[PDB]
Amino acid sequence: RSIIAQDMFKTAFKGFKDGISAKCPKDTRLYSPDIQEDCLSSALKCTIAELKVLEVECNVTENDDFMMIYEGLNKEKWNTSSSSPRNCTCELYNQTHVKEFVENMERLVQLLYTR
Amino acid sequence: RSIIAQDMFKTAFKGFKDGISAKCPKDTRLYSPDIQEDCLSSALKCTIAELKVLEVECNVTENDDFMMIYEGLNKEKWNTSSSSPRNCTCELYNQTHVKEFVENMERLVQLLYTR
Repeated sequence: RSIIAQDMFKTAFKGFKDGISAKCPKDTRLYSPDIQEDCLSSALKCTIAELKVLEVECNVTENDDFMMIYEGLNKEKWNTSSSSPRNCTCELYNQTHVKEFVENMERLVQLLYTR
Repeated sequence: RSIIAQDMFKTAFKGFKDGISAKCPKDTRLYSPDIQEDCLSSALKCTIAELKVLEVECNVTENDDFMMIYEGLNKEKWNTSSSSPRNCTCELYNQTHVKEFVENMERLVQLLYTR
C-alpha cells in the first residue's frame, strides 16, 4: 500500500472537494462510477472522462489539485482485474453533484490501492 | 408498456420525493443502484432492501406513496434480461441522500418499462 501516493491523493481530494461546489455551477452534474467488483476498469475510464467534462464546466483547467488528480489516474498502474470482468457504460451510472462526484472518486481510488 | 402502472408510479414518485429530505436525517445515506444493462435484477433487489433502510430511519408513516412504491417493486414482473446478466452487491453502489435515491429509483423504474 503506497502511502506516499495515497496521501497525495487524500490531500488533493480534500483540497478540492472542499473548494468545489463553489467552483462549479450549482446545476453541474456528472456520471459517478462506483466500485462494483467487475467494472473497475470501466469505472476508471469514465471517471477520467468526466474529469474532462468537469474541466470545461468549471475553472479547473489549471489547479494544482486537479492536475495531480487527473495525471495520477492516467499514469498510475492499477489492479482493475477480476474473475468475471464486464464493460460498464458511463452514461448508465447515476449523475451527481460535483462534490459527491469527487467523494465517490476518492472511494474508487482507495479501493484500488487496497488491492 | 402498461400506461396505467407508469402513471401511478409517476404520481407516487412525485408525492413521495417532495416530502422527503425534511422527513429524514440529513445524515441518512442510501445505496443508489444505476441502470447498467447486466445488473438490473440486482439493482432492483438492492433498491428494495434500501427502501426498507429508508423506512426504519425516516418519518415515513404511513405514506400512501411509499407503500405503493415499495409493494409495486416487489409484485411487478420486470424484464430484467440481458445478453450477459451478472450479480452486483448492494454496498458496492454509491451512497447518496434521499432526494437522489428516489430520483435514481424513478429512473430505473422508467428504464424497466422502456423494455
